[PDB]
Amino acid sequence: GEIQWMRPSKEVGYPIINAPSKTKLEPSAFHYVFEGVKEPAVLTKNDPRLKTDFEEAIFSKYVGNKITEVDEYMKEAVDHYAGQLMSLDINTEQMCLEDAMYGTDGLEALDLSTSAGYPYVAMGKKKRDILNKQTRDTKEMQKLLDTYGINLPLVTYVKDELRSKTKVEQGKSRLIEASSLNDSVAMRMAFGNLYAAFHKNPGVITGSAVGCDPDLFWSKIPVLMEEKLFAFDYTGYDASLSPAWFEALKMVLEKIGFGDRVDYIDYLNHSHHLYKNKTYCVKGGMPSGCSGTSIFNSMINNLIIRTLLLKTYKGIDLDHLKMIAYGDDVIASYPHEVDASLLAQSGKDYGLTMTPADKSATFETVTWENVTFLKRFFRADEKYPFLIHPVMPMKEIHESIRWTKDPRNTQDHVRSLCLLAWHNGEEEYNKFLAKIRSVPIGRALDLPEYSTLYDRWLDSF
Ligand SMILES: Nc1nc2c(ncn2[C@@H]2O[C@H](COP(=O)(O)OP(=O)(O)OP(=O)(O)O)[C@@H](O)[C@H]2O)c(=O)[nH]1
Repeated sequence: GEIQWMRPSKEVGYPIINAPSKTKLEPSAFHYVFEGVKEPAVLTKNDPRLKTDFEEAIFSKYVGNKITEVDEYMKEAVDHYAGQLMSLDINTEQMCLEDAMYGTDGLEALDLSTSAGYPYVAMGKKKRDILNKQTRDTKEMQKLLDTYGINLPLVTYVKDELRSKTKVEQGKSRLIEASSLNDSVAMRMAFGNLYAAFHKNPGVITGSAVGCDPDLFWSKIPVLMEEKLFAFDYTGYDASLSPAWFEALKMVLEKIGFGDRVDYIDYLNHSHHLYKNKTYCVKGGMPSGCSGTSIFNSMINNLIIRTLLLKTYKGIDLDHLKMIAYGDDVIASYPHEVDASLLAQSGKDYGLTMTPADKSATFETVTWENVTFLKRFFRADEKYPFLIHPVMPMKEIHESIRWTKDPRNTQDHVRSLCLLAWHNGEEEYNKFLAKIRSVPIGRALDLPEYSTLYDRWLDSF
């Protein structure tokens, strides 16, 4: 990805976008009961913690577009992946405005908490207005579409969340490139059924894990994988994507019946952005907050791994590449070992920066013992080994519980963490409950006991 030009939004007729300058994150009732070194991310240029320019930092993720055309390898990658997706009989039809708005099987209703985007964020109009669950009315939306059309600018916000001390000092704050409600609705009508097919089929056929339920999916993963596992992390995956990767994605879409709307992909690739008082244009880069960002990122990842394998190992049998991606995160396997380090070298030629899995210093062998997917490890249940526990490290849970945004969501926030925590074992879980109950707020929460979670889990398969 690369910014082509950035200039004052007033110069081109665009209103300044107001974005809070104060984090909504504050120490929680458990701030001193657990250990943690993370803090809220910088939201403005004036933050005293900054040790470098904020603007240069937030936009440095756009490292450039390393490649131009779609080469032979990418093309074969496209053919093979499109091939697998073909076996799903994905309904190529357009999704009706109603289902796209309020949901249907395989697709959840639009989230009312996320920004409505332009021009609404300038008008003031919000989502709770335009639509409402009960009536499942399209009228207002259906009207607003004709009123403002599509291909509307993306409102860029700094993501209010926790970041390491380094990310704070280097101004490495993540951005939320918000999609207009209109576009979000259009794209969901355009690809609605595709999204549903993926959500309903997480695995090695879609090579996607989007919409999955870790408590149940983790037991299926090991079986779907080939003998030898391999993985690696990406640095700035989204922002690093070059236009050619979007064209490759369009080729896949065309081959499975969505050629009549690949135009949408062009806006993800060549996009118009609004941030604060400035406006900018980006060539390449997957925007973080559009409808389908995850799924399209996962699809592109399926193309990238295939490509690197074809360019590094002529003769490789893709039919035996078993991989599952979630955006840039991925768990892959092959019957034979492969040099991740070498693959990373090839990745650099495609504009991708790949490094050892889980911040390792060097590329080492990936095992069922050290492999993670979505930050969770895989651990067979001590009593019934065929059931696999997705294990989120307690450190992550500790970092999170130490802060709050809304005291009203303390119950849900803590309950949610408990659903992640218990997989670490009964002992660890009770120590976690004990610390939570060591202060008034915790003692008042309705928290599930271990036995209850475990038995429920056992019965869920
Ligand atoms: N900008 C942005 N990225 C998001 C969001 N949600 C998930 N991501 C993903 O998070 C990535 C950014 O991660 P960072 O922590 O900044 O760093 P990194 O890319 O993992 O690279 P490292 O510095 O090596 O850890 C993007 O490339 C996306 O894949 C979001 O709301 N905004």
